[PDB]
Amino acid sequence: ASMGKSKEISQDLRKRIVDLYKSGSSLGAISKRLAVPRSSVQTIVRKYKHHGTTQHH
Repeated sequence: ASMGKSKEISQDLRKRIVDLYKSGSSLGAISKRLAVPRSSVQTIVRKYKHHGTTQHH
């Protein structure tokens, strides 16, 4: 498993934020650690929130 693994430096951070967002604290985790989500976190979370609510296939 060498061809994949952590593609994009920020991907691991994105995964950690989204995991916390879906399981518990959504904005508390972002506000405390990241402080300002910006468009970067907001666009990713908007799509993920939809998938977390009801993912359509």
